Amino acid sequence: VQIQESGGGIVQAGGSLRLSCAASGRTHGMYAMGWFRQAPGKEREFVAVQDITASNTHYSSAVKGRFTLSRDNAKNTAYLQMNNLKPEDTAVYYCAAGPTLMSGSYNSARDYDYWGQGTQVTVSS
Amino acid sequence: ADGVGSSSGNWHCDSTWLGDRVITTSTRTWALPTYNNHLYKQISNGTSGGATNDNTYFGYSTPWGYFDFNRFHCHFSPRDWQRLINNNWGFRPKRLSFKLFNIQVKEVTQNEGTKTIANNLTSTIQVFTDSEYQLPYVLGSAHQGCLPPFPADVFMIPQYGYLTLNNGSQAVGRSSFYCLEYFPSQMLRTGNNFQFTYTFEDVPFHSSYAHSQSLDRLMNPLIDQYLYYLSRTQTTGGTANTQTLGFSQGGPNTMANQAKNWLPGPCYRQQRVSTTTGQNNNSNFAWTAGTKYHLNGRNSLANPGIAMATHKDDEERFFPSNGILIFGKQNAARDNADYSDVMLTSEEEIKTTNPVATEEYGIVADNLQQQNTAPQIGTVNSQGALPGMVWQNRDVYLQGPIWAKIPHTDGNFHPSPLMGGFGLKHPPPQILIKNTPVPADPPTTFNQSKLNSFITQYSTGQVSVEIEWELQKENSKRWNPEIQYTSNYYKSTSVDFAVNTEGVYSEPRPIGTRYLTRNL
Amino acid sequence: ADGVGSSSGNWHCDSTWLGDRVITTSTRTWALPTYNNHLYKQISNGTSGGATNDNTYFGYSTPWGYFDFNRFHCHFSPRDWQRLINNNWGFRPKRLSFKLFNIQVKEVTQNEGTKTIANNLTSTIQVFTDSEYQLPYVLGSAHQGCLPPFPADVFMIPQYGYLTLNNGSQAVGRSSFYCLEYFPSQMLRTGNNFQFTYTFEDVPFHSSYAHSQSLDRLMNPLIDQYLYYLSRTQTTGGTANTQTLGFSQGGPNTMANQAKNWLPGPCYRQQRVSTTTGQNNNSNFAWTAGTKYHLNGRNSLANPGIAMATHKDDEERFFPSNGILIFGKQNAARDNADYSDVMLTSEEEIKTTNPVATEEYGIVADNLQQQNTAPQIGTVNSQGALPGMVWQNRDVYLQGPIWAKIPHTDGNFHPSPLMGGFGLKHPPPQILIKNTPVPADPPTTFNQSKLNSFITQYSTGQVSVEIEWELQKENSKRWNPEIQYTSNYYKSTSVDFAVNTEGVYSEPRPIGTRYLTRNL
Amino acid sequence: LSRTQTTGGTANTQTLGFSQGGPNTMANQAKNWLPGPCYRQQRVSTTTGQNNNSNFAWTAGTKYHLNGRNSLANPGIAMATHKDDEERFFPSNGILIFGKQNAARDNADYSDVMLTSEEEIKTTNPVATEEYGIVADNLQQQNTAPQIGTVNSQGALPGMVWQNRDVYLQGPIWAKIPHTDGNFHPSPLMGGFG
Amino acid sequence: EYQLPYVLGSAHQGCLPPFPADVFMIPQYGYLTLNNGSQAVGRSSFYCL
Amino acid sequence: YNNHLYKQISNGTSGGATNDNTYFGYSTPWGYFDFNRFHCHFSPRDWQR
Amino acid sequence: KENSKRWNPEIQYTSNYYKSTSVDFAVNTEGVYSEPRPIGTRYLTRNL
Amino acid sequence: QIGTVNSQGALPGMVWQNRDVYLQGPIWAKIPHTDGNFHPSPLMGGFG
Repeated sequence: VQIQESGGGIVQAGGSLRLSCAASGRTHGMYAMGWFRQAPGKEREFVAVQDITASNTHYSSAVKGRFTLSRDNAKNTAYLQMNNLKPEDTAVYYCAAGPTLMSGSYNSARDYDYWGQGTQVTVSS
Repeated sequence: ADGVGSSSGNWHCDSTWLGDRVITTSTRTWALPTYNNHLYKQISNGTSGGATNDNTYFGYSTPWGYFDFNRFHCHFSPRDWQRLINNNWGFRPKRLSFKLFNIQVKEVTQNEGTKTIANNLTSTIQVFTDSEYQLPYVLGSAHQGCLPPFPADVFMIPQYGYLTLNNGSQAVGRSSFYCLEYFPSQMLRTGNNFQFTYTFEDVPFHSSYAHSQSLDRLMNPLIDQYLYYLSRTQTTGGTANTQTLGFSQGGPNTMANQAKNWLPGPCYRQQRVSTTTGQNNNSNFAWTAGTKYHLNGRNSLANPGIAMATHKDDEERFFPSNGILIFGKQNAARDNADYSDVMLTSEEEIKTTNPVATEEYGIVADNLQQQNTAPQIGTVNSQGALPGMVWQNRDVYLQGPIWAKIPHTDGNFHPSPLMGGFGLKHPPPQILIKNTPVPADPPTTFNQSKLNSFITQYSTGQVSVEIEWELQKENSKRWNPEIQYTSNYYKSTSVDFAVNTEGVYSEPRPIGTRYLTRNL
Repeated sequence: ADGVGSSSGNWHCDSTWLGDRVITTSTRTWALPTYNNHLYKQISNGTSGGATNDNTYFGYSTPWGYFDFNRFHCHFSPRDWQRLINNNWGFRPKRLSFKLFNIQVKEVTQNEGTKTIANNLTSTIQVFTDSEYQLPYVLGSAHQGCLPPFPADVFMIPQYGYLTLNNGSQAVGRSSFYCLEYFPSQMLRTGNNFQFTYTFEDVPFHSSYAHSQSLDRLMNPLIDQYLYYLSRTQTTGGTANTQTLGFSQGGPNTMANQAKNWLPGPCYRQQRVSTTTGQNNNSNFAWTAGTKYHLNGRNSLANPGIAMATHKDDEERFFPSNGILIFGKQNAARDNADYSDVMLTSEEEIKTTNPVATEEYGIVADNLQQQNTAPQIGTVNSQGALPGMVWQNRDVYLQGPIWAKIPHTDGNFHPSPLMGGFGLKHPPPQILIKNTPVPADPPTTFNQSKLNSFITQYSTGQVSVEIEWELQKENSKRWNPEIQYTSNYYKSTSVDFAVNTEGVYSEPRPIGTRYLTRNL
Repeated sequence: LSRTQTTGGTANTQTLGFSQGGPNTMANQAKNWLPGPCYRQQRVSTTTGQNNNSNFAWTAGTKYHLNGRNSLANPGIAMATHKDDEERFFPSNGILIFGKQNAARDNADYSDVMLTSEEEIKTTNPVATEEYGIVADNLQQQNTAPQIGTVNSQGALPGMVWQNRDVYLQGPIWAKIPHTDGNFHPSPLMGGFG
Repeated sequence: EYQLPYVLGSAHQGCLPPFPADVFMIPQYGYLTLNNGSQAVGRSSFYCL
Repeated sequence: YNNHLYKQISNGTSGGATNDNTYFGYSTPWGYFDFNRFHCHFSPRDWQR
Repeated sequence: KENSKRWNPEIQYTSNYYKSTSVDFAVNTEGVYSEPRPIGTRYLTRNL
Repeated sequence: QIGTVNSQGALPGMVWQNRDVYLQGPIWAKIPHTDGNFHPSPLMGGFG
């Protein structure tokens, strides 16, 4: 059940970057798909997450008002669009997946089974 | 009636001593969390990951949880345990009651970084007992998660799981899967309560006493026997020393030679370890020298094994490698804890009837002697039941287990659980509890996939358990005073079996039952 | 009483096997959303959009939803289905009970980007049954949205809708509109519950068995018949070979020629497809070669059609094009799923009494032969009922449907539903459920337009269904052992009919009812 | 007891260390019960090239000795026929063997007979061709390293549980319990009701 | 109880004779079950009378 | 019949029968009574009445 | 009687589906009855 | 390879006789009071 990163790159401050992710198989899995990031020498931070029906969605406080998370069940993929980028958003972003979405625990890494390789996003001013 | 604003039960912690009976009752406060995000999951372990063949398994973890009161300190305060062990030759359980009441369901929502908690008045929990013994019975393995010894502590309820047959990490056709939602269950809102009663089947009294005689000393020291034994095969004389037969009666100065009616109990020999470490061999032998049994290609330690005496006289620094129960001291590490962090039990009392775990059972003959060949002997390191054996069971401890379920089989031999306590064919039933799932808002166009989007919840409440115990009174005519369990007289920084400056309750030592004595 | 803090029902999932009866009971947790923003809507499809004439419709979607338990895995665990099919010649439904309880209404408000959920204690749901069969009956079309096979899963309730007469995308004067608020309905707050009972009408037992004889083999193999058949129209000799008549008795070596009492059942011929794809014609023929019926200018596939044997002996790689039931494997795609993602049923057992779906029924005479003209024959590709026919119905599956409603008409012939199961003139009634609309704050000056500004809500609860089934016991004198449904012995990564490592329940294969045998 | 020696750079001296039993060490956990008794049988393969080349059926057989006579313990006490994926092996005199129709009385070939398997009781019962377990031979000390020994026959220990041999449609139903002062678990060894 | 294959009704020889003075032989009972070619299949039934 | 034996009987293409005539079954030592023709019960004059 | 709550299906003793020259547990062409294999009793399962 | 069994405890299926009693010998013994015993017949002979 491989998650795969795409759309990495380097961008000047204010640009619109788009990260993407795909899976293979177990559409009865991949119920929840989301994003984390780990900046240089820092703790992994939850970025966004959305469920299958698009009923329930959550954004990180720093992330909110700048990123939007969207999902296509047909392709079994999920996208992360990113607007008004600041250089403290340089990190390594990981696509992450799990069978369940909870209201208290969704922002914890303990709740995701699958992790991509990661991508490097650089933001310069 | 029962409603949001009335309580559905009261706090009962008490002990009542009446004649030949004592009744204990305990109440605790519990917290129950949602496990596995409401899911059942296949779990397994196999060699591929790098585990050895001896540790492989296949099974399932469940969303449910269970109540466990299978340790004696659940029911007895340290002072009550002192009343029991100093005054009584035996005790056994009779009946129990169980109550579950004052239930509160709470919901927790996560927004940005802040977390908030509120009541949810319409949510339920589900509870059932498995009275027909239709589920894998995981009580009786000495797991963590029983009610706490100290009544003011609040404890977490453990998650239920079970194992079935495996081959490596794979399952087989005989492997069973169980859904716990497939039983009838009672649903409770915040005003409801739950209760049931149970009666223990007839079981022998635990023997709380040591013998004041030993099995090889039962004779009258003043009198000779009328029987004879072979005392001499060779003439004792000046020079020749030829063959002869000679015979003697057993008497006060030869007790080792006398005829006797009984034999010591069975033996399965353990390797010996010293608590003075410079006396041990320098090597890591705990597994490779361990005492093991072998089942379907797997090796498993016989831990603690059959009841044997821990050491002989003046040997207290030695213990059998896997042959004793070992408890932890408060704040002891989970792995690689030092000797000063643990507490070692001693079965030293049963040394009268039972062989010592680290020696041979005895000697037998190897060959047929004759004029041409001298006689040869051999050492018996494991001995099964012989007609005429008598033995004692392992002792029970205030920290230790109470009962185990006797496996359902064609045959068994002396079904007393090897970790100690009462073997039962119909033990107290296991009690399962779960938070009922509450969906987060569904989509407004129909979708067939199962909803897996939930509101996070947990619950809390009180639980009461009441056990009636039957006592067997001590009848002795012994003239001199007994050994008793007692607290120390001298001054100390803290009180044993109390809280410290930080609020943490601890148990300083293990306490067995055997103080009073009885003739063999 | 019933209040905010008490539960209005308990969890019942059980099966009880008593004599000639078995009783199943199931409980699930459901979530109900508001559909269409509380509105009724006209829906249609017509050629203008680019649909073909065969797919046009006109109808309405409603704000309501409905409960559906019309699949067998709603009521039977896989082990229970094994008990049924291995031991019994037949079964039928008798009566049912339905309960709806522990209801929670929740409100969700949207502010900026954050979403929050709270209880609403005074909101209601509405529920009614259509006991007089006054609504279009949409059960019995094999739609998604039944109770889940696995008891721990939480399911969404499907939206109710119906079709009426159309011409293209337009309606006609006979078209009917229905308002579901125009029936009496029960309103429930969080303390209320709902229940009703229903009795099934007399229906024949489903036949769960295969025949151990075939219709053309019913004779005694040792004896001749006393009747005669025309065996020869021409002399067999040296040269001439002139006309003659000759006659023979039927006997052990000519069974094809013997006189018989009965005929095979009806036939409507299907095109044959191989699961080895290199053997199929290279072209896309699924629709253009499909087996169809024609009604009011529309073409519709006869899917699955009348019961016919899927293949003859040693032909298992072939199946009728639209002639079988096909289930999905877990996570199978909705469109263009591969052969490895689906599960094909086989009606192979009824091959004894029923023609094979891909061959002709037989041969008849075209012409009148005479000295001048040789005889001609013709092939019968569809055959309606003849006096003397016997046949079997299609089998039922654990994944498949239970009943259908017999349409109300002047006449019908053998009203057994073609997808399988029990035809009923008065089926179990359909159960409608809706969230009651709650207005957002109105304006403070009067306005006559209907309020369409609402607070978003959804509800959840538990539902129980209990069916009693009657059994027909197997009486056989067969000496040798039967075929039985069994699990595989060999080891595997997962257990069939269990959850996986991720928590997902799946059903590995379809399971029919026909294992035991019976004389024809 | 999980450790008798320090794990470190160089020295590696004596120590004592302790661990709790848990999910990853099940072999080490404390348990309440023991497997049933054992009387060890010699192992034979149905693939004959894997057997030793010699005639060992009697000389390697599992026997008991009564009043100067030797008698095979046939089938003996109930034990599992083989462990997992071992189905080609069987105990020498440890199973019931029926004949196929028209099988010879003497020296019948393997294809003429039918071998039973007690493989189900492998959960509670030791496998007939392996040891019961390991015990200690000696007393270790700084001077002498520890020694172990193999248990090839084990009588009843307190805490054992076991299953009886299975019954077959071709097999016997009952036996008469001999009239004696004492017996232990009088279930007939060929199977059925005592 | 109709537990055997029913071979009456195939119009076989061996009924009682039309003429009352004749003495007749009783016919032998037999039956057929499912076949594939000359082989049997798992569903085939054997009966001991 | 059959010298008191039950016997498997069959017919297949191998012998040269066509597929239409194949069968599998058993012959038994037993026999059976059959009165399933009308002339068992009726004389010709009775049939005329 | 068997009381089990096991969810998944059991192992059962069953006859073979595939075609064969003779029927198991029947007579042959010569009239001889035979038993093809031994059959034990242990198919259903139970918790230990 | 084989090995010799010089001591054997109880196996399922064993039967045995007790030691005989004599006119000069003992009659009864007291069974020691213990948690468990196996076949408590006194080894010098007589009634436990």
